[PDB]
Amino acid sequence: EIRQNEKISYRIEGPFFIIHLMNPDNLNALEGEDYIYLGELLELADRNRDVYFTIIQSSGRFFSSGADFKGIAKAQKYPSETSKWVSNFVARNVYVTDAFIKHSKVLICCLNGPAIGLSAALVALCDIVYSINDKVYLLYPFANLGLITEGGTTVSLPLKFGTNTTYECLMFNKPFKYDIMCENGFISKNFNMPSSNAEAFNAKVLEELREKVKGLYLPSCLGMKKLLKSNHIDAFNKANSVEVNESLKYWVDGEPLKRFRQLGSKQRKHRL
Amino acid sequence: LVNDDLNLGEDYLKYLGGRVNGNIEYAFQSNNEYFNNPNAYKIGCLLMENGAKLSEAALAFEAAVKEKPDHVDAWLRLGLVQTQNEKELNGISALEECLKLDPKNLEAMKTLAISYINEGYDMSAFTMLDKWAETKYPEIWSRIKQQDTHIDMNAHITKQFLQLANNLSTIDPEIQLCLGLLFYTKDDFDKTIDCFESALRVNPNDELMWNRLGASLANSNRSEEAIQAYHRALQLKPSFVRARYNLAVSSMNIGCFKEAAGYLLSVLSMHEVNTDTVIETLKRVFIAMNRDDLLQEVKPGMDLKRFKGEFSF
Repeated sequence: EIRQNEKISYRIEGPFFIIHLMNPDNLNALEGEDYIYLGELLELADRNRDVYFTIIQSSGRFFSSGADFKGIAKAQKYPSETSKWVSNFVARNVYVTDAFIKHSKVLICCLNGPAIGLSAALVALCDIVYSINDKVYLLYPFANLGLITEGGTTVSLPLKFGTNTTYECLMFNKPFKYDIMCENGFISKNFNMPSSNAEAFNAKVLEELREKVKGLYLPSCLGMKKLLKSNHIDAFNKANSVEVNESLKYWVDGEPLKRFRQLGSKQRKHRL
Repeated sequence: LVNDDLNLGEDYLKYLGGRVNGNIEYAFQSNNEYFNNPNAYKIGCLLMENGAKLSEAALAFEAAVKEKPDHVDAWLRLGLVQTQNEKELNGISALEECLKLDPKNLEAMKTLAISYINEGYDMSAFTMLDKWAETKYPEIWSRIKQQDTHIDMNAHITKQFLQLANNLSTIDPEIQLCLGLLFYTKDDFDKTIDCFESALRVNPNDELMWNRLGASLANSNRSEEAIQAYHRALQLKPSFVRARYNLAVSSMNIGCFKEAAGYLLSVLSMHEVNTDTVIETLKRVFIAMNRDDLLQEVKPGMDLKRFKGEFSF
């Protein structure tokens, strides 16, 4: 049995394993253990012999605002800074990214709003992507925080968006807006709904999916994915291992945490 | 004309600002003679009303909220006194507790949005003002909000509050206040000044509005009018430490240094009344005129009348 999370739930409907991020008031920001819980949920979908599709849905106006940096500038159990950051960043990132890389069921993502950070990195590893309207974007803010690529974006961002686009958006910290997503065929359908109701959007996506899978041999879908994955599996594994160990030096240096401290240090001069 | 909150990136930072520090728990006091006075809440209320010291009212509410941690009004009044006592973290903590018990309190939402603005968490203040609106005028706000890449959060909520202000047949204040706060965070202080001066003509017997006028002015480099509004606020309430601190800051800004050291001694003496917060500003005002005799005597365990002379009251 898998434990319970007040921020991520799931269910099984026919051949669909549906994952739901249900913390809309913090913009679905996830901590380390929430990323490890996603990894576990994907490992749980991967072993059900009745599941063929794995569907990741969200709630609110954001898909996910990224990692949870709440309480990171607080000053207040590790013998060094390297050991601390190994345990608190490298393990989580390597684990959840590899869980997404090797998934054997078809991964579908329903974008109800923007995605940021490691969550956008995980969006760009899903196989099919649906958007609610044309106000969605992906933001990888690594140069502003003092970090480098995460979640296999080294391989997936140039693969799905282009090399020149990726350079212009990552070197200068810009978003992958919706028209860039539509020029590269990133989004498979735009449901064009009001951005206020993500529940109706999620329900509509599931209904349309149920219509599409009528009459197909589904083992065939799983075999075709097994073969289509073998194109870039080695690139992704190599990038995973290299990224999580190259970003450790940026954490240990001390720039990300310094920038975090001077982010939340804007007290005003006079009062009221 | 709005895309989302966080405005197509470029507001991701400034959304992390309101989160990285976390939440601090309320830091109680060790010598609180009201630890078991079953009238401690009553005593706190009567201290708040009778113009007594604010530190003592704060202690009484400490007791009342350590006797029954569900008395929402006790948390509310503790936050109210702690923010006018110039303790923003204790005030924010108390008001957060109150709002978490009573998620539809109005004055808690308002005072907490003002404190957030003071600390620089502008987006949390925006959400709190949105929530105050939709819990105060739910139907009007609900049909305002359903009308649905150029506009950011501040402008969006300013337009919403403007339209809310027009869709009612009065000019009832506490809506002009929030308009002033939105403009204030935008850094166009003259709209804020107009709003606060208008909210005072409808009730010029306020102290918080005079202090907010003082702050809005002093941000715009009108230090003389700032001094005058602080003096007004203090005339209406001599226990108001927020106003003394602001007064001293702007005095230091305009070369008045003996008065400012007197004001900081007075603030450190209004905090230290049980039988404290930033001292660095006192060090700065002493380094301005450079008197080593008092410069080198910095201590959170010292005397204040020991600072006789020019520093003396």
